[PDB]
Amino acid sequence: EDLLKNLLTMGVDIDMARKRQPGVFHRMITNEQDLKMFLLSKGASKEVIASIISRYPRAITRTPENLSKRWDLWRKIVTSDLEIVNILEASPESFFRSNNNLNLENNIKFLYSVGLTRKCLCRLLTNAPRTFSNSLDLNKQMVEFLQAAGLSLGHNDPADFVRKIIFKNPFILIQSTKRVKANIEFLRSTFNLNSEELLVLICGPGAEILDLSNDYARRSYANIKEKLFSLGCTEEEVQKFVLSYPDVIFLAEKKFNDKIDCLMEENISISQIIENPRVLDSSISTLKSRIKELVNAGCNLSTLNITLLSWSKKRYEAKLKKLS
DNA sequence: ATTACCGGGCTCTGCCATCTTA
DNA sequence: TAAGATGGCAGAGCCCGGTAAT
Repeated sequence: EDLLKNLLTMGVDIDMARKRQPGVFHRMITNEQDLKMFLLSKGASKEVIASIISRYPRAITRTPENLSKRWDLWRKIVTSDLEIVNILEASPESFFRSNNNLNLENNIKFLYSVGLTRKCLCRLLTNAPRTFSNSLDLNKQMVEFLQAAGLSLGHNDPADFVRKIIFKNPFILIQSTKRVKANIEFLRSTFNLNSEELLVLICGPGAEILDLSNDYARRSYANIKEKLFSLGCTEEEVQKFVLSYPDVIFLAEKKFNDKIDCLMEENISISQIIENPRVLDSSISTLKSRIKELVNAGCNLSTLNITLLSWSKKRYEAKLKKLS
């Protein structure tokens, strides 16, 4: 009865909430008052609280003890109340979609038992909070899968391959083993690729390739291949290009294409680009903005060393002064 | 004095489908 | 037998500067 009214004064988007979890609006008891007071107690703003509830209404069904207990468990990982408030604003659901504080505590123990430092748990929690709402068994599967994958290739100690990969790729525990498997086979298939090279790639520059959704890597690579082929790059040149800079796989087709075109329209050859792949780091705005500045001064661009297009503001802007 | 090489910083959902559970 | 709990999916970069090399 009082529910709909309280939510209103709280500032909640009631229509959106209703549509997200209608089941919660058919409960005869709810704790929206306790929740609001609880989150206020911990620093949250009035609008954040409304936003949280609007996106994950079931939040209002937790008790002060559950909330406080779960919070205190998050405080075993993150050092301050404010850090947790920010994570909850950014995704409420990782905190509130489970009321199983025992599982949570077991997750924490299991992760520690994998040999992860607190700083690494903190990095997980802050950037992939949903790791902590996974069931223990779910996090176990991924770790097991990774060990198995580690030794299925040539890794001298899998236990340490796991830590390297989890530190470099903090999102790995919230991907399915299906997705990750498929991205590893994509890499092994498309490139060479001996286990030793595949390890390095996977632990290092290619680490987040493992988090790409189904077929998105294959599709993105296909586009890179087409686009470079069309410009007179051989397949070997294309592979070498992508392995030297796997981040290029993350770009959307159009973004990669527009980036290439915007450079070559200034007479930068494809060869200049693929031999200095880091120029593709800059956004299109930054590239266009810098190109204008440089042509707008003496510069050729066809013969210039284009590495500067991806330098820091400070280093770029200094070289530009000198150039005039 | 200037560029290259290379790794690190920041990275934090919101939905639906399919079970459990009471 | 309806909610709650859980798994799983699409989504689609940019920037900085330490330190080696020249």
